[PDB]
Amino acid sequence: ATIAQLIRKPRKKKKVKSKSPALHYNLNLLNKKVTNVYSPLKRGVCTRVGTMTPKKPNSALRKYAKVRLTNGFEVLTYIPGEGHNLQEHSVTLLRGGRVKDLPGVRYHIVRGTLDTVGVEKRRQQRSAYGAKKPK
Amino acid sequence: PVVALCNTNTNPELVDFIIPANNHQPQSTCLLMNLLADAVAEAKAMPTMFAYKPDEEIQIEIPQKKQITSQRLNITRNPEVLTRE
Amino acid sequence: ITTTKPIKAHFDPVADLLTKINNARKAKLMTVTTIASKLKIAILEILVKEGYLANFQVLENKSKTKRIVTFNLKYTQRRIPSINGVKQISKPGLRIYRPFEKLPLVLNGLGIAIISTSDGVMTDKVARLKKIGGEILAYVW
RNA sequence: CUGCCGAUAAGGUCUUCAAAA
RNA sequence: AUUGGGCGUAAAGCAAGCGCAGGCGGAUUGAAAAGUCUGGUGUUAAAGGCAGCUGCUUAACAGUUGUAUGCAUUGGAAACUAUUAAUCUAGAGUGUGGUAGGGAGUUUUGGAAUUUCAUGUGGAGCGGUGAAAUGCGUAGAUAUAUGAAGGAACACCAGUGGCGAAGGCGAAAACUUAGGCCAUUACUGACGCUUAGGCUUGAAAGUGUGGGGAGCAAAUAGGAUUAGAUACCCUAGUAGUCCACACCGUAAACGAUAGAUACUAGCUGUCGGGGCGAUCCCCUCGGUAGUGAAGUUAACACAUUAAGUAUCUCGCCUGG
Ligand SMILES: [Mg+2]
Ligand SMILES: [Mg+2]
Ligand SMILES: [Mg+2]
Ligand SMILES: [Mg+2]
Ligand SMILES: [Mg+2]
Ligand SMILES: [Mg+2]
Ligand SMILES: [Mg+2]
Ligand SMILES: [Mg+2]
Ligand SMILES: [Mg+2]
Ligand SMILES: [Mg+2]
Ligand SMILES: [Mg+2]
Ligand SMILES: [Mg+2]
Ligand SMILES: [Mg+2]
Ligand SMILES: [Mg+2]
Ligand SMILES: [Mg+2]
Ligand SMILES: [Mg+2]
Ligand SMILES: [Mg+2]
Ligand SMILES: [Mg+2]
Repeated sequence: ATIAQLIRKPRKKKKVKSKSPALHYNLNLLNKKVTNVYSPLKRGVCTRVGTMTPKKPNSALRKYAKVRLTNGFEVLTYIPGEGHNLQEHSVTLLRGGRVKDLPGVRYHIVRGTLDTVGVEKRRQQRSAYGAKKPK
Repeated sequence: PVVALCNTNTNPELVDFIIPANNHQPQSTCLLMNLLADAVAEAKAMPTMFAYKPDEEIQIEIPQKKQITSQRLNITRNPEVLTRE
Repeated sequence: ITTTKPIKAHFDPVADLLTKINNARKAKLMTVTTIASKLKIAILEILVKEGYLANFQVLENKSKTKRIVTFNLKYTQRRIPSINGVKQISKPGLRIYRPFEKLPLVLNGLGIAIISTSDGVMTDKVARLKKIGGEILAYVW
């Protein structure tokens, strides 16, 4: 614009927002305050399992889940794989992501880590789904 | 190379050997056109017509169909491009 | 020398001359006139030394109260100028002051940079020779 | 020379390639 | 996007103006030296940074020497900016002399036309529509002739036009009043541009109080059309449209283009002042239009009244 104009009102940069906000909130519990500390992946507990329908092009039945994390945020996390052991009440170790078919889902469950079982009958790209090397 | 007899309404950039002259008079044009033809005929070794010549042999007539009128008129044949709505 | 038209000039003295030169070059005009000031007079003197303009004459009125400088551009036989592009650095408002270590080189020395350090306007090469810098008026190439 | 005159389920092909003759 | 972006049609020029503080700013002379440049000294801890070398089997790594950046003080330079002391008129104003306007407000005045009423003539429809029907009419309608009352708006002139910053301004007159164009051998002598905040004005609709109400018509009633019609058509019809005083402050308030300054081909119109003197036409200085090259643009297009070459200032934009 103008040197004088920018001297008065400087250039304010646009902000940046995260893609997995619920994974960066830590509740201390002794004081009950929420601070913003980034963490790659977080543990939660599921509340309601079921299926959802993709947006438009895709047509299928995708298994969702309403998991409450160690914090106090309830996030719908897709169970990435074919077959699950979730029983409405269970513990899961969510990670980052964003399934494009289901609107609102922005997290994935790390498979074969804690209570959730691995994905057997898989020999390709196993390191990601969590299956013991056939050997 | 292109030579031309510009007549005040020409872009001088396009022409190379500009020859300031008329273009509307059936006498000036013929005199100049024969002059370029006269150069060609002398180079080709045939006798000249108007160039390097005295008064009596340059004389030319004004075609049919006081002084000659080199006025540009007929402006009424330029109305506004059909528009309006 | 006599005139017929009123002579006006802009309030900002470097770009006024710069606009005159650039418009004349683009429009193929040769002789232009403007009001005369000592900063403007000095920059024109170094320009003719660098060979960008042909002549530069400063004139005064019959009363000694006004002076106007009327300069002409140096066109070649085929009518293409010697100036290619002009750009002003120390514009009004934001004045540019650069030390000697940061003295610019315009087009690897092809163009000339006008710098008025302490002894009036001065070319970039001679400014480098004296190892002294200062106000930078305009880029001419 | 001016009546009236409304609607039409979802997702979809088709350009493989100029290296060259 | 300081380096390094944009605001006509893609996001973005406030509706316009009067404008303090701020930013910028004509020419010349003198001084000082706050910015600006440069020399000397001090310091900017060590590790890290970059270059070289050594040592670990070479490397990673460790050590080693070199390597800036800024601040303060002191000594000089005087081109530009800033400060101060003064001079000049070309910027901008003032006066005299020419001069064009629907520029505004206040107070009066005028004629057609519609409606209603009064008085005659007259005798069956009028009205309305795509076609009709509500409706009006033997209580004499429509029509025709005269008169009276009242309100609203000002045909023709009227424009390939004028004025105002914008909204806007068009029957006639009086009073008050604003700005503008041209020529200046006159005068002041930079007093100028922009403007955050502030103030003023600001189409129509709407509000409050009191008047006014001819015509028209949101809301409403009825008749049509329609599958339905709370709409398009028709007949009625209140608020409102009008005036005075108080508010509201929004419009596609558009040239979708902020203001100021200097420069850049030309041609055709038209308006005003000035020069000549029948007009007509020629020249000069300005306002308002069309065409048009360099130039700009993504293209459409702009093009001396810029969206072109540049500077100053303000406002605004950052995917849906
Ligand atoms: Mg029908
Ligand atoms: Mg951009
Ligand atoms: Mg827009
Ligand atoms: Mg505007
Ligand atoms: Mg706007
Ligand atoms: Mg003003
Ligand atoms: Mg001020
Ligand atoms: Mg100056
Ligand atoms: Mg250190
Ligand atoms: Mg080390
Ligand atoms: Mg009457
Ligand atoms: Mg109103
Ligand atoms: Mg009804
Ligand atoms: Mg009616
Ligand atoms: Mg009302
Ligand atoms: Mg608005
Ligand atoms: Mg055009
Ligand atoms: Mg958003």
